[PDB]
Amino acid sequence: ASHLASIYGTEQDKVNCSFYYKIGACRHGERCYRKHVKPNFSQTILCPNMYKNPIHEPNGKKFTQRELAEQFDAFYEDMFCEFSKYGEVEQLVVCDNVGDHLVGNVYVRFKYEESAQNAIDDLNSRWYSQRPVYAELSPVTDFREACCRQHETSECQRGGLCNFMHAKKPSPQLLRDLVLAQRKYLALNAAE
Amino acid sequence: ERSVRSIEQELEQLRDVTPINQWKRKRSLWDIKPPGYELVTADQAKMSGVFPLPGA
RNA sequence: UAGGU
Ligand SMILES: [Zn+2]
Ligand SMILES: [Zn+2]
Repeated sequence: ASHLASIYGTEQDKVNCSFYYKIGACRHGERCYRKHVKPNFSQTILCPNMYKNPIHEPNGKKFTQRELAEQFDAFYEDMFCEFSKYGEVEQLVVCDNVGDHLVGNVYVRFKYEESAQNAIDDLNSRWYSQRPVYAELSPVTDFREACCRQHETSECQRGGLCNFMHAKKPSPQLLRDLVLAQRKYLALNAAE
Repeated sequence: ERSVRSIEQELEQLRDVTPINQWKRKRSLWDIKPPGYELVTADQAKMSGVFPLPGA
């Protein structure tokens, strides 16, 4: 009795795609009959199919577990550093799915909405790993409502074809060194 | 003003961390184009259809 | 047109 109930962006909302409202990518894409509302102002950007996991290649079944961890850290390091030139980065998530709408997707949430707009304006003209970069604003705000719950604990029984984000987390050493490195870069540009 | 004080309060705690704009990336794959595409821009490559997304 | 309010 304190507030009116609603079903916006929910799985019970049958005119808006709930999966695009929370995850930022739907399995049907442009052919979905439910609404995909693309924001004009957003803090989160999307780079679809940017992380090519070597495990899903014809010859990438030769690396050990330690070599795989350093390779993924080399990718996350290369991602976080480049996105930091467009402003402050609050969170960076990399999806390890195989579905055509979420495989290797890279989500970046900036602190300011103008920082996100300047990022997609420049990324759409750049390259990465011999491939053109696709960039767009994504309606994702809270990653907890988009991550797979049964994947954080143990593994999801749906495997790589899960429609929720199977985020591949990096090493804690790299994540800590990146947040501290960004704070110094922001402090050194504030002293003027 | 306390802003300049708080700024030079955190820089000293970060005396032995490299700022992110300096970090030397050994093999960064940014701006690396496929062979022959040195004159092709990224926008022309997407419209050409040779680089489609997995959804299409 | 789903498993996630
Ligand atoms: Zn949809
Ligand atoms: Zn899952």
